[PDB]
This record gives sequence, C-alpha cells and structure tokens, in this order.
Amino acid sequence: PDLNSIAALRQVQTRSISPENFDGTAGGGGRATEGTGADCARDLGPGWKISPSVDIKAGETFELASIEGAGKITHIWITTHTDNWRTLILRAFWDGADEPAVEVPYGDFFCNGWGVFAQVNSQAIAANPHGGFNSYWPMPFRDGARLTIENTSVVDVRVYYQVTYEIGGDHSNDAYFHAQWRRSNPLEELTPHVILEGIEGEGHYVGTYIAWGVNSNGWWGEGEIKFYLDDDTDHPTICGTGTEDYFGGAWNFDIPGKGYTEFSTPYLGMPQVIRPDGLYVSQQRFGMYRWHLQDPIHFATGIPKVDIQALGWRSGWRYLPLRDDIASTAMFYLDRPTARRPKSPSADDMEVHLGTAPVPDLGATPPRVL
Amino acid sequence: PDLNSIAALRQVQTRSISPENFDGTAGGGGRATEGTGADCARDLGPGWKISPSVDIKAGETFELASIEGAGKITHIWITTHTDNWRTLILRAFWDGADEPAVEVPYGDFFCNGWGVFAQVNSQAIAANPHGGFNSYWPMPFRDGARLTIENTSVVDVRVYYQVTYEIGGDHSNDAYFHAQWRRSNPLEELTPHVILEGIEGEGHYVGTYIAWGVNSNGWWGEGEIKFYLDDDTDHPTICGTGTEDYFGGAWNFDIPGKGYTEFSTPYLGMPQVIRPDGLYVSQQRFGMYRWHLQDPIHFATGIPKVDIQALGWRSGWRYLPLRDDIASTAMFYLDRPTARRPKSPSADDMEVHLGTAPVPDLGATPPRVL
Amino acid sequence: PDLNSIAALRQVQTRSISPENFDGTAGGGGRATEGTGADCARDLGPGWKISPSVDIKAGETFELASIEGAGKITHIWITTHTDNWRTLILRAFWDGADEPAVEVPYGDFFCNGWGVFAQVNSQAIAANPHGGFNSYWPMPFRDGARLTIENTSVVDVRVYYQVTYEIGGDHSNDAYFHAQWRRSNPLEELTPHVILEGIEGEGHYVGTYIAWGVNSNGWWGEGEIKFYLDDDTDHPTICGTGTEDYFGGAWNFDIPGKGYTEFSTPYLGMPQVIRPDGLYVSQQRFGMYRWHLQDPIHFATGIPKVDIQALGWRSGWRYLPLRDDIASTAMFYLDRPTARRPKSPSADDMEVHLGTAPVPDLGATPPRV
Amino acid sequence: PDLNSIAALRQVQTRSISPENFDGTAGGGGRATEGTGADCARDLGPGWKISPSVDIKAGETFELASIEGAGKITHIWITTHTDNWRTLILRAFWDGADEPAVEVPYGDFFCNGWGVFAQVNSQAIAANPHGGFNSYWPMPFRDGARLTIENTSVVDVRVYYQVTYEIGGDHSNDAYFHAQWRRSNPLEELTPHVILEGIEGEGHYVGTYIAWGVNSNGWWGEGEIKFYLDDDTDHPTICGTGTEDYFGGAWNFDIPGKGYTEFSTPYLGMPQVIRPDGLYVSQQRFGMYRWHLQDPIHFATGIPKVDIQALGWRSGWRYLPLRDDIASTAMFYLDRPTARRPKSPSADDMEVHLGTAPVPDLGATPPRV
Repeated sequence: PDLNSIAALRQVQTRSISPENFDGTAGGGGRATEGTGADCARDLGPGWKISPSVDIKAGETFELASIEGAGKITHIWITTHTDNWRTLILRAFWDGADEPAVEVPYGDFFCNGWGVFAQVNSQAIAANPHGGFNSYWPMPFRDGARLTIENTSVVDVRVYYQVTYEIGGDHSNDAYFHAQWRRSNPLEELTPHVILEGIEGEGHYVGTYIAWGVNSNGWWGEGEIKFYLDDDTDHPTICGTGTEDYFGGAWNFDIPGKGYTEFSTPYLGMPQVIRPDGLYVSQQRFGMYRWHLQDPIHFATGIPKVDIQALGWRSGWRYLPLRDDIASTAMFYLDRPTARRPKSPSADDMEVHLGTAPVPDLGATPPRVL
Repeated sequence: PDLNSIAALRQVQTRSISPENFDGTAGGGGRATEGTGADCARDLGPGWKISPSVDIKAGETFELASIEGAGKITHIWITTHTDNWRTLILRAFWDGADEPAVEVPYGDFFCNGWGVFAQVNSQAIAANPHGGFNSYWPMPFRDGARLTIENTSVVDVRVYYQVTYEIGGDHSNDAYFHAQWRRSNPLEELTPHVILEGIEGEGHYVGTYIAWGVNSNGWWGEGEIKFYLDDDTDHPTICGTGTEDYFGGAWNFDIPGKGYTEFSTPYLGMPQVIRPDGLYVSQQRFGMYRWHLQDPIHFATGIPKVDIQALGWRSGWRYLPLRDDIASTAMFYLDRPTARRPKSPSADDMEVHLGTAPVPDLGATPPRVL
Repeated sequence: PDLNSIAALRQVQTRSISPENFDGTAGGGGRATEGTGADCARDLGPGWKISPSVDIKAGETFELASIEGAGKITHIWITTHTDNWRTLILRAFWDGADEPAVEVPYGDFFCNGWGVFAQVNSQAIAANPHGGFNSYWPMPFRDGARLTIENTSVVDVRVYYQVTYEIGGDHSNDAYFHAQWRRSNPLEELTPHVILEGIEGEGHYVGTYIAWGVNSNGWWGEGEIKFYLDDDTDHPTICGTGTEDYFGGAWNFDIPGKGYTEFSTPYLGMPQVIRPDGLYVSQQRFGMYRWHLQDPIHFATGIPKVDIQALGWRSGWRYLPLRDDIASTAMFYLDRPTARRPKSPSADDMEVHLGTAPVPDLGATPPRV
Repeated sequence: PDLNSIAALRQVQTRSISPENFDGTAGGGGRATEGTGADCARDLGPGWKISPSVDIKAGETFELASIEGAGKITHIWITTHTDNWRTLILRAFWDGADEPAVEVPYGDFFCNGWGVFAQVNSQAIAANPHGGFNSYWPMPFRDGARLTIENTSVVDVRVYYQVTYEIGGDHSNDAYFHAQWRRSNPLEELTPHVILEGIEGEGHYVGTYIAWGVNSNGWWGEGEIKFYLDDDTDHPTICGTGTEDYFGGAWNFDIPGKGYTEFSTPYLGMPQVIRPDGLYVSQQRFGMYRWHLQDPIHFATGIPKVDIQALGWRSGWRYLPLRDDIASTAMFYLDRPTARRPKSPSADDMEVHLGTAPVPDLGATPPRV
C-alpha cells in the first residue's frame, strides 16, 4: 500500500529475512546460538544480537534470501563498508529462472556507484548516513525468489541486510522487477552509451541511475537520452534534450555563484558531485537518478534500445564528443523473469579507486600491506 | 487520494474543524464575535481573525474535534509553543469508544519529543518552521470521532489547530488508526524497551518514532527491534539487526569527518541530533522515525510484543546493556477502535527540561520565577 | 616537617622504594643488570636506567612496597597510561594486617577517576603533566607496610613508581591512613550516594574526591553532604547546603559568560570538567575534591554514615531526584589499621569508556582490534 | 592541624553550623520542616534540602553562628550574589565582648571588594567559581563566639553559609583573630592611606587586602607601606619599597607584551584586574592580598600605625601624589578580643556600582525598575 491506501484491511502476511532469521519463518527470529555477534554477547544470555551480519569469503556468493511461493519484496535494507560498494554484485532471480532479472554492482543499485556516500531522499531509494541503503521497489514474484550477493574482491566482506516481503497477494498480473548495468570507460568516439538493449516482452521502463566521470573540461551534459520502443528501428519514440534535462535539472545543474548543486527529489536527483582534491582524488564525478513512477515508459513488445549521447563543447560553439566514464543502471518491469543482459560485471570493470591515497590498498580500511 | 489518483471525480465532501469553525459545519466558519483575536481586531470587526486559537487552562482537557457519523481525517495541522510539547496529551476516540485509540504526548506524535524543533520531511508527518506540526495519517471511523488535547501543566496553554476530514466514503473495511507511547528512564538492566504489548485483532504496524537519550559513551544503537506477531511467544517473526539499521541508517549514523548526520526521507529519518552545550544542556539525544507504509507489518490476530534492545559497547568487544532514556511512539492500524494500552502518560513521565537555564522555570517562555 | 618546621635537625632516615631499588636499602639503588630498560642501554654499561618500571601481567597483583617496622610514607609518585587509570586498584596494608586500609581505583586516588588528565594543584595531591600522580598524605605505621597495585584488566600494564618514607620518631599516637571507594551508576531513585559507612574507632575524616556524571539537564549539584558521627542515628552532626557548596564553589561553578570553571586550590577544587564532543564522548562529567586538613572532621567512636544527595531541578521550582553516575573516594585517619570497607571494586563497575571511538577497544592505545 | 601533622590523634570534636544545623549540635542537622527549600521538596519527603539558606530582610542583622565555651573556627564557607558583596558587613565577637574584633565588608574579607568575581588560590583564603568564599584563618576563642552579617541594603538578601569549628583545644595562649576596613575615596593629597591605627596589646599582623581604583594615568603603585610598631612615633620599623613590591610583584605587575597580569600564590597575590569596558564600566581597579603567615609581623605592646603611600608619576621623573580610591582590609591577631576600630562602614562608603548599565539599579539582578 501507500499513505493513501494504508488504512484498508488486507489479508496479507508480512515476513522478513535477516541474519537473525535466515529463512524468515514465523516465530523463527533471534534463535541463533552461533554467529558474528556470539562472542560479543558472551557475558549476556542467548538472544542478545548473536547473528546481525554475515561474512562472505573472498570470491564467494551468499544467498541473501530464498523464498518459496508467490510474494512481493516490499523493502530491502542492506549495508557494507564503502570499500565493497563496487566489489559486490547484487542479483535477484524470480520464479526459479536460471538467469537473474536483477544484476547490478551493489553501490549503483542505491545511486552510490562511486564508493563515496551520497544522501538519497527519493521515493524508491533511500540512502542514509552512513551507507544505509534502502530499496522500496516492489518486486513481486509468482513461484519463488532468490537474492544473492557475490563478493568478487580478494578480501572477506561483512554484510548486514533485511529483506521484507508480503505473502497472500495475486501477482498473476504483476510484472517482474529487472535491473541491468553497463559501463563505458572510456566511451568510444561519437558512440552513444548503451543503457538497455534487446528487451523482449510487455512492461515499462521505470528507472535510470548514471555515474559519470568527466574527461573533458567545460559542461559535459548536452547529450540526449533516446528510447527506442517496440517497432522502432533507426529512430526513437522518446527523444530527450540533454543529460541534466533528462534528470530534471537544467543549465548544467549550475546555480550562479554556487556551481553544481546536489539535489534529491522524489523522482529526480543529482545526489552526488565529487570534486577533485588537488592530489590523488583527481576525477570529477557525478551521480544522477530519475524514477519514472508517475510517468512510466510503457512498451507492448520490447525495448530495442535505450542509449544516451555524451556531448560537451569545443571552440566555435561545436559539440564535443566525450571520451567519458559512464555507468548506467536501468530499472524496468517485464512480463517475464529474464531478458537480454549485458556481460556480467567483472571485478575489473566495476573497480573504482578505494581511498584518497596514491594506491587503492593504502586507503583501504584497513590498509592492505603485501 | 494521492498524486496518482487525484484526477478522479468522487462523491466526497471536505470539512475542516478549527477555532474559526468549531464544529466544521458548512457555511459555519468565521462568524465569531468573541475569541482570542477579538481585541486584536477591535478597530476592524467580525471576520478579521476573531477566533484563531484556543486557551486551555492548566489541568484541563479541550475537545479539538467532535464529528458524528462516518468519515476520515485526512490532514491535521496543529501548533503550540515548545514549552508545551511534552506537557500536552493528544487523544483520539473512534466510534464512541470510552477508551482512546491514540494516546500520545503532543510533540512525539510529530517526531519532536524533546521540545527542540526538528525539521521532518516525511510522507505521513511534516514538521515545519517553527513547530508547524502536520499529520497526513488517514484516520477512518464508522460511527463518530472525538479528538482531545489535555493540558497536564501548571500554566494555561494556547493552541492553534486545523482538523480536515472527508465524508462520503466506505469505511466498513478501513482499519482504525492507533498510536501508543512508552518511556523508560532509565531503562532497567538487560530489559528490552517495550514499544507495543498485547494488541488483539487484525491490522498492520505502520510506524515508530523513538526519542533516545544516551547515558554511556561510545556507540549506543546496536540493539535489535523484534516484532512478535500472531502466534509468536518466545521468538519474534521479524528480528532486526540494529537500532540505526531499523531506521534506515547504517554504521552509527556516522559520516566520516562529520559525525552523526540528521536526515529525513519519505519513510526513514533521524530528524534530530541534540548535542550537549557543555553547560546545562548536558544530555546527548536523538529522534528517529520509520513509517512502514509501502512495507506494513501485518498481523492476522494480534501483536503480542514489539520491543528494541538497548545495547552499546564495553571493553573487550562486549555489548554493554544501556541504562538509557528511551521513549517510543508506535503507530498501527487495527480492525477494532480500542486495544491494550500502556499506562496513561503523566506530567512527571513526559517532562523534559525547558530551555537552557539551570532550572526549567528560568528558561521557560516567559520565565516563571514562581 | 613543613616549610614552617623544615629547619629543625631531626634524627630521622629517608628511604625510597622504586624499580631501581626494590627494597629501599641504603646503597641498594642502581645495581640492576636486568629490567625493563636493560636492552635500551645495550650500548651503555649497567647503571644507565636499567630498571625504571615494572610490567604487571593481566590479572596479576604486584607489590609496590614492603617495609618492615615503624615508619611514615611521606611522598608517593607513580604513573601509568590513561587506559589503566580505572583498571588498576591501589591498596595499602598497615601493621601486617590482611585487610587493606586503602582500597581505591588508581585514578580516583589522584582526583582522576575519569581517565582524562586534569591538573591538580592541591596540598595533599598533585597531578601533573601528563599523569604524574603525587600523594603527600602522610601514612604512618608501627609494624610494617605493604602497597600493592592489582591489574584487573586483560592487558599487561607498565608502572613507574617512587615510594619515599621515613624511619624514626614515635607513631605511638599517629593514626593510620584509610581510603575507600564507592560508585552508584545509576544511583537509586531518591537515595543518597553512600560515601562511608559503619566505621568504628577514633579518627578524623580528611578527604573527599567525587567523579560525577550527569543524566539530567539543568543544574545537578543541589544535593547536600551529611556527616553522621559518633552517636548519630537518623540525623547528622554536619549537614551541608549543596554539592558545589561542599566543594568550596557556589552558584553552580558557573562564572557568568564562561560557564563551568575548573579551579584547584590547596584544600578545594573542581579540577576536571569533561564536555561532550557531540559524537561518541557523550557524557558530561565532573571531578571535585575537598581536603579537610585545617578543618578535620573528628570522631571519637566512629562514623556511621557519610552520604551526599543527588538533586537537580524540575518544573515548578521542584528538586529533581537525579539518577546520576556518582563515584566517591573518602580519605580518613583511624586509630586502627583496618576498618569496615565496601565490596571491593571490580573491573566492571570501575570501567569507564576508553578513548573517543565508538568502542573502547578502538580507542585504546594501541587499539585492541 | 595541617598536612605535616594531620595524622596525629587528637581529643577534639568537630562541629559545623549551617542553615541545616543552626546551633551546630550533635545529631542536630537536617531536621527542619520549614525553610527556604521546603516548597522545593513538596513532592519529595522530609529531609531533602529543606533549609539550605537564610533570607536576611533589608536593614536587618542575622546571627550566623553563636558558640558557647572555648573553641576555634577552622573553616568558613559562605556565598551570596555579587550585588551584595559591598552591602553586607561581616562581624565576629569573641568572649562575649560588646565590640567586634572583625568588622569587614563581606567581599573584602575574601579579596573581592569590587563585586566582580576573582579567583583566589591562597592558603588562608580561597575564592572559587562563582563566589564560593572560603576562610581558613583559625579563629580561637575562650568564652564564646558570635558571627553576624548585617544587610545594609534596601533589598532582602539570601545567604548560604557553613561555619566549621573545633572544641577541645587549649586556647589560653591563642590570640584572637581581628580584621578591620578603611576606605579613602578620594584620598587627600600627600596623605598616606591608613590601614591600621592605635592597636594596643600583644600580637602579630598577618594580612593585607587592598582594593585600589586609579584616578591618574601611568603607574600608580610607587607608594610604599610602613609598619609603626611598639614605641615607634615619627618613623616606622618596617618600611617597604613600593606597592607592587609589598604584594610580592615587581616592575608594575607588567609582563612585557602582556600588561598587568593576575596571579594568586599561597601568600602573595594580585587576583583581580578590572579593565574599563569603554562605556559605563570606566574605573580601572585592582585587588591585591598579602598574608604574613610564615613571616608574621610581631608587636609586643601595640601597633600605632600601618599605612601606605599613594604615589604615581608626573613629568620630570617627579612623584605624583594620587587622589585615588583605596580600601584596605588588615588582618591581625591580638591577645585581647577588642581593639581600636575605624567608624563602622556605611552603605554609602561601601557602595560600588552594580553591573555595567548607566544606573546601578538597571544592572542589579533583577533590575530595580
């Protein structure tokens, strides 16, 4: 429900999967006698926070949640240290499918793909101090749900999480939640950055998060977003007017006398502006989201292409093709649990620089000395 | 309705009770010739802000709103000076019930339990400069409604209010809105702070505001929330992983280089961080809220217990049971107009220090000096 | 002697026990070839700071001093790191007794019960940069003395110390030095904090140090101190008028426009004000001492009770009973080497949070991790 | 006793007189059911700070302490709001005498004659935040003692106090404590300010506190102190070399690059420097004390005169006789309970401006409007 409909009596059950209730059973929480907090509770009884988190060994995948039957995820809360935001891969599989519908680097799913905490005050995503990541995207499913997180790094990783969902609804006409990630670094000359390609089915596009690192001086966001829907081949159905325009800003996000200004509204934001520090943090980077909740982009047959140009300015008032560092996360609902995906994100494609030192390992927490 | 459904035509009437229209009648507003504004308008006349507020004498209860028939409150606005935020009790009675379904200290109901204004940008609660307290919790009723505000303080109190409601909808399947408040100060050793106890009926839990003052050094919010629903006894169905975790945050609310950081999002917030001033304002305090609107916690026959652990840190990585000052406000919808309640809040249990002086009466507005 | 009487020739001997002369014997100092400094002097010979300190293993007790016969301790210097100020227990045993007359956490004995250095300029106690702890309380004894320090913590600790004493002169009529510790956290509703209880004998009360952490807003120091002496039962002989009053301050220690002001005088002080930093050091705390040296509180048959009220302010000009964090150290002289004392301090009720980080182990030196 | 002698056992009783124990009797404290704190304790039970203070109505005198028999006051603690430091007169009468031995404005007794708080860390006098006034001057008597506070102001005042004393000692060769006050505003030209005059008996001079407000530019402390003792007539036995000199400073109290510097040591101090604010607080004022404790100034048959010159500088390296505002408090011990005194201080001669506003009533707490 929502504020408007919260009062209606509904025959629904609410369940919640955490490290204190791995399977989310009724009456099954807080029973652990082993866990990451056991030694901490050694002078207290059982039931005093024995199992708040899990450790995922380097290279391994952990099953956050396994649900049987029909249901709908209504709220995901999760945290881990910033160092892992671009080493963990978050995946969701609906209805027993062998391929995931959601396959995203952890940080980007919460508009935090740079490993530097940015506050996000939106409706679908809340990202709160410090690295408290919340997803309210409804994720309904008809015949099972699997959520996993893969630690592609060389170090062991600690993760806290809480997956809340509903049982007892009819999801026969609910679509499946999908999310996909692509990174161009550096984008090829005069080539749009692909956001989505080759999606088949009925559904609607509902979200874009972009992490953009700029390699040219001047304004970098002239490029237009383009939605090729259904029958479209060589020209899109929805064509935009700029990068900041798409994300609801205008005129370079530039408030006279203040510069680039972070903002974060229910459907539109640029929650992140990273400014170089004159030493080893040398890349100017941006994070921007737009949710199409009141204005979804429906498609009856498919989405052949969603892409966005990367244009700035050069002398003589000419557009400048940008060789920039662009990562997109596209959110969409579909009447199937799988669709064409890009190649799985590798450790190497995902990597951003860890700290503020000259070497990632020197600014990791704690530093890595080998 | 909401933004998505606001265009639809509906056979519904809107009414609003205020000191300028005490009973809400149509054509009934602005007729006062006596009131708190009458002398202010002695050179004007009737119709020029004659009756904007009410004066509630010390000890006495004022009936904000009496409504007959079926209806639904859609928006409450109310204000009063900060000195009264923890001396007034807000109450709501549905369907002619002898007992209140809402029984809350005034400030807590708007996430402001400490008497120090804090901005709240949430969906259900908006608290604005300076002490503009707004509630958008829908409160449906089938056979009448009464709202009251009790002045438990030794001074007369001024209150402005605007209670907006609808007539003409079907509430036979709408739950009733409830809210309950409990404070433990200091929390007993090894004792979860009880948020909600013994609720019988069908319904769903939708909101927590906690006012927390900390009596140990170090981090204070390791403790987990536990929801015992339906048949639960010894173990909860939903077990949390931490106090900041439950409220959408992570890692102590601690942004590196900034410390505790206030935030306020549609469903999650720590709107308030009170820092000691090194003189008479010596208690470090927090206010936190979570609304379970997209993700309500349902129950079919009851809520035996909701509670939250108060755990900090001791040497040797040991949880420290905290003897802290913890006040909780719990919001839930129920299919009955009454339910098991804590003891009624009293002047002594609600009291927080007034102002910044060594004596509450010195810092009151105006100073009492009696 | 003192400044007034220092010129007099006296048939007295001065000795001094330190890690460089463990038994304090004439000509016994500086002989070590092993000790905590030996390797530091590997390129120098012996006699170059070979044994300046001792290491005390986790859990273990170390005998600082053992003196045979009659004497008087005249000055104790001692130091150790911040993290050990509320983990070490200092004890003194007089005349071969099995029960100690002094049983006090290390830091409280030098007005430093919070593990944060505060300068103390008093006559009996001098606490100097950084953690140079000095006691000049004279401690006479007739038939032996033992000083011990117990490491109740889980780590090993370094201690430097120097215990200076005198042999000669009659302690026929010199009382014994006693010191006892009690902490209420949180204090019971509307209940005085006990400072001293059930003491029997002849003597005089000479010292109070209190470490006070406040859990209510407003002014916390209205409570009066009360001395029940000799035949007293339900009412005291000496009844104070406030907490800051007892400690020689007034009007909340609050100098207008500057707030709480630390001071330290020969007999009266508030040497420590700890203000919260708005992050993990969230407790506002105080350190206060009064030495009754020119104005001893005598008793002839005992001290039934010494207590102090914990009172602040509530709405309506009402006292507010304070559920506060109060630790007291009482100093008194007694005509017996033993007295009835509280339950020994444990590691747990002594513990104060270490450092400024979210977990004590993260703020320890070095971090425990 | 003191630190050097604190350990000795002594057949002495300690008593303390306060608003909570008006007569100091054993088992007598904390019994009140009426008092200034009774309404404050209305929600608590008996014994919770019912009687911590006294209200002295405008114009009236209040008897702080009345003691019968032999005894010795060992410590006085007292406080009241700064507005009253120069409207209250503190008096002490020994052995039933009809005239006081101590007759001093309240603030001056504690080196605070200007109504602006100044820390004093001295041996005999401790003045602590904010207005905690402490005297450790021992005051022996042989046949009773009376301590009074006179409120010469037109408003009611609140006082908190604690008078601690001993019984048991033999005071038959203990002198009586005396203190006297004299103000010259403005001092007549080329006329020494009289500190003490015509004292008859055996004793010793033990203290000077001077409150000095300067009405000429340049350095104001050239003038030197003179003690006329015993058979002295036209010339003194002790002749000092300067005003800062007498108070233990040198070269104008002026540290290069810092100006006048406050300091408070066990016997010597300039605890107070008051700098004009450029508006209504326009008088540059100083507070200075010297205790002659280790160096008492002895007399066998009396003190004809103690005085001090007020000399500054004019052009041509000539002394400038100063028309200055000089109040002194002389402490001395005498073998008699009474001595020759100045006129009692009046409200008008004691008055100092209250606050910082144009009119004293506007700067009082609260304003008298």
